[PDB]
Amino acid sequence: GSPLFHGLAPEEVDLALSYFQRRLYPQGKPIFYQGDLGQALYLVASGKVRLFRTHLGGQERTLALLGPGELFGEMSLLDEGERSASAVAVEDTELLALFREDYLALIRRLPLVAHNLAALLARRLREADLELDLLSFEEARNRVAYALLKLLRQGLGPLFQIRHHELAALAGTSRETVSRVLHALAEEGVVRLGPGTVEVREAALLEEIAFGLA
Amino acid sequence: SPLFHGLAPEEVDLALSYFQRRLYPQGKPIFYQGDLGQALYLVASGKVRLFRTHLGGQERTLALLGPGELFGEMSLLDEGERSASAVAVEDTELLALFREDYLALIRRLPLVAHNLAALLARRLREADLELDLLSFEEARNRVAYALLKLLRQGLGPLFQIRHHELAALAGTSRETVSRVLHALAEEGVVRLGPGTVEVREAALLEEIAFGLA
Ligand SMILES: Nc1ncnc2c1ncn2[C@@H]1O[C@@H]2COP(=O)(O)O[C@H]2[C@H]1O
Ligand SMILES: Nc1ncnc2c1ncn2[C@@H]1O[C@@H]2COP(=O)(O)O[C@H]2[C@H]1O
Ligand SMILES: [Mg+2]
Repeated sequence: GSPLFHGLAPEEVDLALSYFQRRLYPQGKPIFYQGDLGQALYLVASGKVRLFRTHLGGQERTLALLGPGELFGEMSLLDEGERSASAVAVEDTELLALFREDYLALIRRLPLVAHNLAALLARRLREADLELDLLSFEEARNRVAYALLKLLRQGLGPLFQIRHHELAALAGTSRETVSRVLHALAEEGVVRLGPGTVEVREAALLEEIAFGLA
Repeated sequence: SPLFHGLAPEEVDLALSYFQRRLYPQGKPIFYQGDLGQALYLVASGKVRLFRTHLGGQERTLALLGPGELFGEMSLLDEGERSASAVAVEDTELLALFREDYLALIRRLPLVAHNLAALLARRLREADLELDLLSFEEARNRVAYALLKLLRQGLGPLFQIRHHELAALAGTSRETVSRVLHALAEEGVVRLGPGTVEVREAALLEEIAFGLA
């Protein structure tokens, strides 16, 4: 069941599908490219589609693998801007295409289709905010160790009155990952934790961990 | 207001009747990040600052919005949290559209829902452009970190090293490394030659390696 059709009665789904046109793309055929003039969105009826952007001397960053029921190409449909990504068939693929003029007449009968596009884009923007904030545990570990190292280097230590959040601000990670890292560092016997305190036990081992050789 | 793009003048009037006026004197919070929002807003008068909390308790400012501009559409659409905080920076008048009234409105003026999808489409374009940049930014930290490790393993400050060697060390591609190295060189952090990378500014390099500079 396509999210584009969420909320619609069975008859209304049938109604909506009647505005679409069938388009076929064999394995490995480009559907469209980033920067192309676009006048339609696509539902995947069968097969598999890959979306990707190109940058950095022609390198590709994959954004999505889409199977049956999934939607793409709605941005050029909506704003008449160029395609924001390339789309290639990775299997023999059947696409149901909805052109801009047919879309305009459809939402006049079923506004919930326009709203469903809005919601999908909202879902995607949320996934994008997450990708901004994301970092591997391993690198988080180095960065948190380095932050602790920085406190060691003020010449007092090795016991610190410090909240996980102040350490997170120091390291540039979230409070949650700082706690995750500190619990792993305590399990390794590198630090000892208490109510509002972090005590470094193994400073040399910590310094090793900060610089990623441990 | 672009939310009403394409509407006849009497349709704009009809659309505006679904909104509700809310007043916010200067410095008053309109909503916080994490709130379960039930409405989107238009600025009728005044000025709103949108800002997001980015790890540690700090706030990146997203925009300053004046008359005619729209915000708070996310929670309206998906019923999830506000992804930013909004505060009045002047005495402000807002037109608010609650979810049940939004649903009734687009049933009557479908172009409004279209105009909203179109706007989110513009923001997603901007976001992809930013995410292209994130790949490179993360690469720049990881490349710095790789060189930093060579420096701390005793080597340097001049390294005999090929780009592909660095790429293996940093978990990136050769092309990206070449680009990262060119930027660090313009930043004065390293100096390059045939098969060589020289660290000029070890402390700066260290900061870059941990995502601090
Ligand atoms: N960040 C993203 N995540 C998932 N899909 C996207 C993203 N950005 C663009 N797309 C899709 O890729 C399509 C490429 O062409 P369009 O811009 O017409 O519409 C685009 C969206 O359907
Ligand atoms: N990156 C961004 N750029 C511009 N505006 C944004 C950005 N992120 C969030 N917003 C706006 O800030 C609002 C805060 O509440 P919502 O998430 O409901 O809807 C959000 C958008 O209107
Ligand atoms: Mg009402």
